[PDB]
Amino acid sequence: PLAYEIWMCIVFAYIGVSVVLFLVSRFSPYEW
Amino acid sequence: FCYKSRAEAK
Amino acid sequence: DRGVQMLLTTVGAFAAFSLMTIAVGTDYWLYSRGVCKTKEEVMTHSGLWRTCCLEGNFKGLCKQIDHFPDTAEYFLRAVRASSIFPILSVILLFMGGLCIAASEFYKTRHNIILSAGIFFVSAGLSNIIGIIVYISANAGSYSYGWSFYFGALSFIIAEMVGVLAVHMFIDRHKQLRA
Ligand SMILES: CCCCCCCCCCCCCCCC(=O)O
Ligand SMILES: CCCCCCCCCCCCCCCC(=O)O
Repeated sequence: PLAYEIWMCIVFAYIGVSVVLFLVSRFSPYEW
Repeated sequence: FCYKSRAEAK
Repeated sequence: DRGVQMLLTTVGAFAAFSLMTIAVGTDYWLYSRGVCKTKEEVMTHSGLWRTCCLEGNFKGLCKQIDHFPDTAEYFLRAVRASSIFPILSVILLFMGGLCIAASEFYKTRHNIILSAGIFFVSAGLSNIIGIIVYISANAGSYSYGWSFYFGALSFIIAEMVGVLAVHMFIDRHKQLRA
């Protein structure tokens, strides 16, 4: 149903979203 | 984070 | 261990920077079918900047890809022409490496490690927008070559090194408050 490049970029997007959510959620010392 | 940082000056 | 963490972070940065620079300079992004040198269609190599003729009478002969052979389409054509997204990824990776370097000397600042993390993560996002733009503009058989996959591996490594940097900064500030 979806092309190969869509699947590839879904994996990339998954990695990116996970990393950014980790950063924005647990970098500020003012919440530790 | 920058805002809360500058506040820590208090 | 701090030591192993720092070494792994540093090695990671160099690998990512080198891979993305190789990819953005080499020409094996899309193995397709086209013309080696315009004033007979054969396999072509292609890259971000120039296309090359493999398997052709004029093997090895390469010509600058003709970006710009509907402002919306003009914008995509411009972004793909001046590959700002891929090149910006290289720049951000370089800046991040400088920060990780300046962690060793001029230490105790604790905010340069966070800066390295932000740069590495941002480099990954720029890389991915670059891939999407490239894949979309190359739609106007085929196969992706090893320079494309070098670009992808740069993205993954950059994200991993970004996690390491943020984690190291967290550990620093935790030790300070311990
Ligand atoms: C995170 C969601 C899970 C999705 C992971 C699916 C990975 C699929 C990778 C591409 C394989 C399918 C595309 C065809 C490739 C081909 O033609 O050889
Ligand atoms: C949740 C993460 C899942 C990750 C899944 C990745 C599995 C790899 C599959 C490889 C298929 C690649 C297809 C090659 C396409 C081509 O010929 O260019």
